[PDB]
Parts: sequence; C-alpha cells; structure tokens
Amino acid sequence: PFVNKQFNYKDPVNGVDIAYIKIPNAGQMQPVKAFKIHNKIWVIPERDTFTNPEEGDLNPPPEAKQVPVSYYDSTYLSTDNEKDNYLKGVTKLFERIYSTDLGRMLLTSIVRGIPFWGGSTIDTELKVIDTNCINVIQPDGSYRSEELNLVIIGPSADIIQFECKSFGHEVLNLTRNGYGSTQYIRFSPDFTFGFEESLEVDTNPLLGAGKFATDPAVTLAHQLIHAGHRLYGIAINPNRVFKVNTNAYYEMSGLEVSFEELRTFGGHDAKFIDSLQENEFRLYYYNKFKDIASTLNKAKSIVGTTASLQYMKNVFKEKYLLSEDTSGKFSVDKLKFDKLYKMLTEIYTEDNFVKFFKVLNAKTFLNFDKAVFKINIVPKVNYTIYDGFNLRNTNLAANFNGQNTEINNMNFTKLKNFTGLFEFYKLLCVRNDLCIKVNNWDLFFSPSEDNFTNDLNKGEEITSDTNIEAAEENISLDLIQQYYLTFNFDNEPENISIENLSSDIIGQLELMPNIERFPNGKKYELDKYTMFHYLRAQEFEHGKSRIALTNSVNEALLNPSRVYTFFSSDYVKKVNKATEAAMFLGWVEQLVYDFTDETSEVSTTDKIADITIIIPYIGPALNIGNMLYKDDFVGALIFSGAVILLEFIPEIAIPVLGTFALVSYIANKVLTVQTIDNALSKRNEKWDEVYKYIVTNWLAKVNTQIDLIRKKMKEALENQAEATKAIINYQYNQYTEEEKNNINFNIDDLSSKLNESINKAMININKFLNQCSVSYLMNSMIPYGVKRLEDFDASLKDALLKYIYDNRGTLIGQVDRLKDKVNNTLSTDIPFQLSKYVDNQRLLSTFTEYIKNIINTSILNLRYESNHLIDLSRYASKINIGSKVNFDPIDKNQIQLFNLESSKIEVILKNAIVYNSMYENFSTSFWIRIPKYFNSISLNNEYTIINCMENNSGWKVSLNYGEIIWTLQDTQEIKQRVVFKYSQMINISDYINRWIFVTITNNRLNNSKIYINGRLIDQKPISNLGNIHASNNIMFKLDGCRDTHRYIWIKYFNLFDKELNEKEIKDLYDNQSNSGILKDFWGDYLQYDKPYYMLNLYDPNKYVDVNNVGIRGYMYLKGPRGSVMTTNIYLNSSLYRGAKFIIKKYASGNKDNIVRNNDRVYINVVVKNKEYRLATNASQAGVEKILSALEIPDVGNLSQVVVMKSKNDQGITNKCKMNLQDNNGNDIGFIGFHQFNNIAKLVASNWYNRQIERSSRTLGCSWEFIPVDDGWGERPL
Ligand SMILES: [Zn+2]
Repeated sequence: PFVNKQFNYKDPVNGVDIAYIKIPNAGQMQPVKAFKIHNKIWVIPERDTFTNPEEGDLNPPPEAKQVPVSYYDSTYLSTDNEKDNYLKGVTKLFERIYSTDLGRMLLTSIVRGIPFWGGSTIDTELKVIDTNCINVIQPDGSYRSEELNLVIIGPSADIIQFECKSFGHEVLNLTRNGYGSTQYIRFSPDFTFGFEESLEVDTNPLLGAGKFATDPAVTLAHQLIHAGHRLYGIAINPNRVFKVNTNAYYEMSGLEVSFEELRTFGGHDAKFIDSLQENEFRLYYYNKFKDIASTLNKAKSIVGTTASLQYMKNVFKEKYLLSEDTSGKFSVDKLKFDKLYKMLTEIYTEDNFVKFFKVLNAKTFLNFDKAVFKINIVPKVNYTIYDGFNLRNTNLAANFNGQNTEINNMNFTKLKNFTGLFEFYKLLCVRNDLCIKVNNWDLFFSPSEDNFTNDLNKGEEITSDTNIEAAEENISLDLIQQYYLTFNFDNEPENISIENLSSDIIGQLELMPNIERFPNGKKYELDKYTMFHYLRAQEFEHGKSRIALTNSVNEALLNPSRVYTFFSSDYVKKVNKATEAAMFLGWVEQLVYDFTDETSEVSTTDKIADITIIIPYIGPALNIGNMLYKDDFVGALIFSGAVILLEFIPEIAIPVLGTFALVSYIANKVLTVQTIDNALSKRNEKWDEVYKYIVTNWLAKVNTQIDLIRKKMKEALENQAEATKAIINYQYNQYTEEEKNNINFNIDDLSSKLNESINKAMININKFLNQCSVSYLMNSMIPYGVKRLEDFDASLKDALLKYIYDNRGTLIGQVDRLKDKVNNTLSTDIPFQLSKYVDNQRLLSTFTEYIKNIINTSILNLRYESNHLIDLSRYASKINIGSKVNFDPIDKNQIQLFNLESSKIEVILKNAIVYNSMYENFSTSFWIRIPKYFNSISLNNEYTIINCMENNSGWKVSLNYGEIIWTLQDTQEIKQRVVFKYSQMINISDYINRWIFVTITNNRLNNSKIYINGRLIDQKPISNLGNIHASNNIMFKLDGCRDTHRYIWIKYFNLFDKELNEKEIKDLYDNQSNSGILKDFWGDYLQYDKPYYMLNLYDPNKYVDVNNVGIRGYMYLKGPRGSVMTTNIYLNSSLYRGAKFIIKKYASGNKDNIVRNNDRVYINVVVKNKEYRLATNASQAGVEKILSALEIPDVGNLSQVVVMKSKNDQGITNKCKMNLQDNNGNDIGFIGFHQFNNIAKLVASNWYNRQIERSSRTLGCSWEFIPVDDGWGERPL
C-alpha cells in the first residue's frame, strides 16, 4: 500500500526495508534480495524457485499443462535490470490498487491480516509460527527474524501462472481455520492476458478491434483478494470445486474452478454457489473465530517477543474484529462477524474492483483467456496509476482503447502462447469421417448437478421468537461506500521485534490438490452437424491459399478454401465474382452495405411478447435451429422457446418444500400472535430461498450457455467479416498496379467499417439472447419452484388457520383479523423480483420489459404460431388437436369447433408445474364467436365448450341459448355460476354471431366475475366455495349440444394465475383487438375483394341503394330494412340487404387481403351483377359530395381513393371507416349520408372528419361491412 520510498534494485541493502531476506524455504537457501514496500509487505524480484523444490526448473515441459494459456521464458527476470523494472511495476500496481476506495480498504486488511500466533506452545501460551516470518540479513552479517504478511515473488516456470502460495503447518490449516498465514504471491507485472468482449458493445458502440488486455491491477487485485482470505484464514478448501460434467461432445473435457475462485471473482460467478453451501462456510469460519477468541481468551503468557501479551491479544483483537469486555475477555459478535466476513468475502472481489478501476475486463471467471502479452507498465506514457492504459487525453479512454491490444498495439507485444491451439481438444465427427479438432477451452461449461446443494426440504418449527429474514444487499457501490466510511484506517500493527528464529526457517508449502491431467483426443462420432462444425466452416486457411470463395453448405469445410456463411446467396455472389478495378470501390460499398445489411436483420415478432428482437441468421450461423421441423429458425424458436438454444437442458430439482411446525403457546396472546407472524414471515422468506435458488441454477446451467453462444456468434460474424476481407482482398491483391488510384482500398478501414457493422450486430444479437435467458428462466425454471411454494403456501394456510382456531379464546379479540391476515397473505404469491438476486443492468433491464407485458404472465397462452397451435407460455406439454378442428385460413388463430366429437382440442399442462391451489384465484379470457340459435332445440340446452374438471373440479365454460356461463364447483360439488345473457330479439345485436372478448376472474376470497368485452357483466360471491381441484388438462370441445349444427369460434384463449383487474382486463382487451386491422360486422379482418353489405350504424333501418348508375346518378339509403325471425327465437333486423360493397386494393397489394387501418383503397359498388366505382366530383357545390357509382373506366381523375380507417387520428376507435380523398391527396371527407330533399344520398362530407376529431358520436359515417356468414342463417335475397 502506497509504498513510501521509491526503490531501485541496486540501492544498497540496509538491514531494513531493503535487505537480504531468507524466505522460509526447505533445506538451505542462499538469501535473496527483497524490498519492503510497506509494513508487512515485501517484494522479491526473483522467480519463485525457492518456495517449491520441485519448481526450480524454469523451462517448459515437453508436455503441455492443460491450461488455455501459458508462457515460458527461462530467462525472464534474470538481469538486474529486469528486477528493477519488476520492482517498479509491482509497486505501481499497489499504488494503483491503493488509489481506489476499494483498494485502500483491502490493503489495510491485508496488512492487518497478521497470521495468528499459533505455534501452539502449551495451550495457554502464544507464539509465532516461524513459517510466518522471515530472516532478514543485516549488513553486519547478522540477522533478525521478522514477521511477514504478504510477499510478492516473481513467477515460477509458467510466467503467467499467478497464484497464492503459503507454507503449511504440521497440523494446522492456517488458511482455513482462521489463523491465516503469510502469503507468497507469484505474480508478474510484465505479462498479461488478452481477452475478448462481446457485451460492452451495448454501452460502447465502437468497442475495440479485437482482443483486449487485462489491466494488471485487477490481476494483482485478484491475487490479493486471495491473500486476504488466507491471511484471515478464511480460504475455502480447495477440495471444494464446482464439478463439471465432461462426457459429451459439447462439454468441457476438463476444468475445475474452485469455490474460492468463484468467490474471489465475485460477479455472478460467485452466485453459482448455492445458499446452503454459502452459509455452510460462514458458520464454519464463524466458528473458527470463536475458537480464535477462546484460544486467545485463555492465553496467559506469550513466548517470543518483548511485546505485551496485551499488545498481541489486541492485534488479533483488531484483526478479527473481536469484541472484548472490561475484564478483557474476547467474544465473536455474530453481527460484527457477518460484516468482516462479508467484506473479506463479497466486497473485496475482482468484479468489484473492475468498478473502481474503470477498465474493461472479463465478466466472469469462466471466460478463458486467449492470449499473453508483453506489457511495460513502468513508463507513464504507457500506464498510469490513475488511468492505466486508458490514458487521459490519449485516444485511449473512449472505449477502453488503451486496453485494446490492436488499437493500443504499441503497448502490447503479442507473445507466443505455449498451448498451441489444439493441445487439449475433442474430436467431433459428423455421421469421409468428417471430424474436427475442437478446443477444450472452447466447449461448454456444464455444471454437475451435484454442485447445487439445497436443503429446501427440511421442515421447520416456528417458535414465537424465531429470527426473521435478512436482505440480500447486492453489494452496491453504496454499500461499499458505507463500509469505507465506517472503515478504520488508522493504526497499523507495529513491527514487533521477535526473537531470532532458526537461521534457516524450515518451509514446506501448503498442499494444493493434485492436478489430475485430463484425457485428450477423445473422439465423438455424431449425427447432425454441430454448432462447432458450422463455426469451424467459417474460418478458412490463413491466406497463402487460393482466393477463397464464400459458399454455403457445410461441405464448405472440405475444400482448402473451406468457407461458409449464413448470409443471403446474393452476398455470396457479389463476393464470389471478379470485379474490374475500374469498378472496385463500388463493390466495397456494396458488400459493406450488404454486410451491415445482412448482419443487422432483426425480426420484430411483435405478436409474440416474450422474445421480441430476433436475429434469424443465428440458426444458420451456428446451426442453432438444432434441426427441427426443418429450417425457419425464427419459427423454430417460436415453437419451442429459448430452449432451442441450449446445448443442454438444465433440470431444476425443487423438492417438496417442507412445512412449518407451529409451536403453540398456552394462554399467551402475544407469544402466540407472534408465532403466526413469524410463520408468515418465514414463509415470505421461504419464497425468497426458492427464487434465489433457481436463480443460482439458472445462472450457471442456463445463462452460461447463452453467453457462450453470445461469444460464438461474435465469433461467427468475425469469421465472415474476416473472409469478406480476404476475398475482397485477393482481388485488389491482383490490382492494376496503379498508384494514386483510390485512397487505398484501406483494408484497415474497410475493417474499421466491418467492425461497426458487427458491433451493432452484436447489440441486436445480445438483446435477443438476453431475452432467451431471462425468458427461459421465467417459463422454464420459475414455474417449477413456484409450484412447490404455492403448495407450501397452500398448506401453511391451513396449518395457520388451524393454529389460530386451536388458540382462540386466547386470540379473543383477534381471532378474526389474524384469520384474515393469514388468509389474506397466503392468497397471493411473492412476486419474483430479479433485482433481488442480480445487479446485472443488462438482464434486469430485460426482466423489466418482460414483466410489463401481462401476457408473459399467463400460465397458458396459445396462439396459432408459425404452423402450430402452441402454448407460448410453455406450460402445456401436449396440445392434442382433433381432426374436425378447423382453423380459419386467414387468421388461423381463430379456431372453430363443431358439435362433432372429433373436433376438439385438449390441453394438458405439465404436471410438475401444476399446483392444485391453482384455481383459487385466477382468470381466464378468450374471444368467442357464437353462431345464432335458429332452432328451438337450442333453447334450454346448455352445452359445454371449455371444461377443466377432475371430478367436480370447478370451472368449465358452457353455452346456452343467448348466454355464456362460467361455473365454479368444488369437490364438495358445491357449484357457483356467473352468467352473461344476451337477447336474440334485437334489431342489431352486439353479440350475435360476433366476436366477443370474454374474461372471467376468480378470487377465492371473493367473487367470480364475468367480463364481456371489457365491462363487468356480473359477479357472484365465491367466498363460500370449498377447495377446488387443479385439472391437469383442459378440453376444448362442446359437450351436450343437442343441436347438430352447433359450433363456435374461439380465439386467443389465455389463462392467468391471478385475478386480472379492471384495468388489466381492458388493456388485455384492447390489445387483442387488432385495431390496426379493420373488421367484419362480425369481427373478422375486413378484406379485399369480398362483397359486403353496408349497414349504416346511424340509420340501421335503411340500406344503401344505387339510384342510378353514372355521375348523373346517386346512391342513397333506401327504405325499410327488412326484418328476420323465427318466432320464439330471434327477431333481428335483416342485414344482407341492399347493394354490396367491394374493396379494391390500391396501395400495397399482392400481400394479404386484409384491410389495414390506413390503406388507400377502392370501393366498387356492385350494381346489377356489375361492378361500378364509387366516386364523386370534388368540385361539386357544398361540403357534401353525393357520390355515384361510375363505370370503372370512366372514372378518371375523379375522387375515388378512399382511405380506410380503424383508429381515429387521435387514436380512438371510430366506426367512420371510409374517408374519400381527391387525387391531389386531399381529404374530401368521410363517407356518410345526407338528406337532399328527403332522399339522403350517400355523401362524402368533410363534416365528419371534423367531428370525428372532437367527439366519438356514432355518426352518419359509422359504417359496418357485412359479409354473409354461416352464423347468420339469413338468406341473401
Ligand atoms: Zn484466483
């Protein structure tokens, strides 16, 4: 820390702060020269050759160590100069670390570390473990033992194998027992690791060129964070490793991250460790301290120094944050411990440092380094304490340029990795065997299910004084700030003179686990091609090959010029074809554009709330489609969901949650009323544990994969840009030889381009990915955990209601409110807040948008997507569709079901995901389309359309002559039904043969409501209905319809696991109305070329009629619209009356024949088997324009274009649908009628236009198109 005096290697040894140290090693050891950069921190610029006897050889091994990166240089740090530079650097980084709040604290804990005085010399005595000191050679040839705390030596063989090294004890785990011991950090500030980014792009649009460098400070900071743990004897056993599955072509051959490694990194990595294991350690170390206190508390004497036993007892007092009374006895204050621990453990972590140092760095410990670099930090021009590489001013600070080894090329010297490229690998063969050498450190992680401990099954007794939950302070910079303030920076252990130790302190390193070499080669003969294969097929041989030509098909990895793409053929074309230099730059522009073009493709799939943004080429870039129902990734993903991306499917074991036992109290109100609260509280907490748990499982099994892909793609895209830089290159590589011609093709600029083109591409791919992650979590992992909670919840309620009962008379004046409190709480879940377990601004932000759409909420949501009737909410397991089930050809999401027992759709919901307390509070909505009841059979015949019962298992939608019903019924067969009844004796109905939005709400504690088209039609209490079954499957089929020709049309069936409120209902309702599409009088999308009868909503009793064809003729509303009936059944004004209307395309055609909100169209009036053209003369007289049915060829420049409408300019629905316009583009007006001497000719008046703005009064322009419909048995006269 800080380091007071600037050293130089040659500076004369002086017994202190610069001496000839004799580290505690084994056997003899010529003293080594080390400096004291600070109280308790020495620096030996030698290669760690001493610490380990079996490590004196600094030469590389004929066999490579299974590590992604390695580097050797027997000669490194040999010269006396190198030492000095090493000295200069190790320091500068301490200064770097030290110049940060976080840094500052850590170095104070490290210096304060001080290995406990074990040396167990007689219980009661205190003593120094000589292995924690060093002998310091004084000038006069003497030597005085000195206590040490942390030492920095040079790297051993493998230069970049930085690590913490401590000497062990004969019988003590000085690193895992609380004692702590002097640490020897093998570190070098002359080499770094290069890594690649593929996220920051979101914030940094112009992110660096390629591989970035890792600020040495972080690395050092990472290593100290380790010395910290060890100094405080809190290091996790290195026998604790996150097991990894290896057998699989996609799995990582070998890799064993330690918990203490995942711990030290922090970020999410640290979240891989389940809560149960987390607290396992805590208590473990919390007890190590308790013994420290004990050890101290009974220490009478102290052999060794001339420092007061009190002094000593105090150092360790101030170290471990012990608390002592007046007698001087020590104790471990749990609450105070949790803090110290929390600090050494979660505040001080690599990720947290990456915040203080504002540098770019790996965002996970599982992001394997791909390089080594020779850096030189000493010169300020290179690296500064404050800015590092990203120097102020310098063009390095805009986008971690200083860290970009390519941009800041001058500061990074690409060295030779010593792990080839296929050292550790896997052999992947397709089905010409067709295999590929896939790099080990290039395969998938894949945590072993073992790792995820749990313990969620243990039930629990809930006394009255149980201890309630605790936050999950995500260690925000704010919390750090707090810690900083409350941080104690003054006073640092004195250099307590200890009595000389052995001239040769006997060492012996703590024993690290053995490096289990891992198998290599391992062959994999597979079926389908792999993402690895595809990726492979996009690299192509360096360059000395023949001008490679892009070419689809995986066989694109058989030719020496093996290259493949996921781009549109045309690109292939443009690229694969000679281009005369006369015309070259054009080409460049072309490709670039086309690149940046193809590369930015994003599907909106708005009609799919869940995963909005979509990058289609992903499927064919990584062959992600996983081969399903043949191609169409964007359709593939939709049919399955983000699952189609996982190289492997993670499971979620969420045991049958235990239960709370309730300790009862005899005639003790308080104590009782307090237990119920503790019960409920712990339950709340109970939900948190589960959520937090699946987030850990989601964080390592799922999210990790998605991230690999995230890289993979980024890899892909580059593989492409790299070739299009090859090809294009080859061309100009055979240039005309004419200088001055073109400001150079600037390959180092076309690249600057292709860079951006890809950088943005990733911005899209990333969003897309983030969605598949969050989303996958929400519909494939949470549901499971929830089920169990909801179960638990369902149980606890009883257990609680009972408790209350069993204790009434003691809960005298409260046996109701408590009964209400328990019933009120345990009647709704505990929302899953992702922010409670994740800081990730990326994912949370995502999670937020996902939550906004109430649809992603639904436990069942089935639309007709792509080519299937699927349950986008991923709850259904098998959606069996009948054979007599028809799907409207237009909007196939409109299902029609007949009376035939063969037309039916049954949906079964994944059992594991289905809890029986599922239908207490829940809503259901769907759009209905009921034909008209013509017969009388229909009367008093209630057929059922939607049924979900398991022997009296409530709710099943039924129909009966002019009414829709919803009946709830419990096992105790008590049933309650709410009904919406619609008369069939109306001129014009709002429900007959039309589409009706229906939503049914259910609140166990309240009533069952039925909403028709948004408004509440009726409600009936249900606070009396007993328990209800949770039917595993729902059946869509009419049942008991005596009518033979009865059928219905359902649409947008959804099922919500909560009581949708009015607002929600109305929102949901407006959303499923496709306001951008005009409608049938019955609700279908209006359509082009499809004769409709006009029904004027203002004067429903009339009907359009063409007085006389021609401009000298007119159209008007004719007399009395006939009636229709069938005594005792219906008496509706007739519809299929008057002249038909035919909408003709005019703007954007050939496309679907659906008429959309703002289409310019043509209205052909069909007069006497002939079709004319409704037009007018915008040059008439008044505002009104009479309109006539002209002869299509005689129309000419007359006003005929009608702008169809659906949403008022303001945005409000309006019936006024036809706005006529003059060719000049003007606005002649909406079409309506108008009295002209008691004739009311159809007219296009600009009046409505005006009114439609103001009010929303049904106006004379309130038209309605009526096609003939099998639902309206009426016969078109
Ligand atoms: Zn580490």
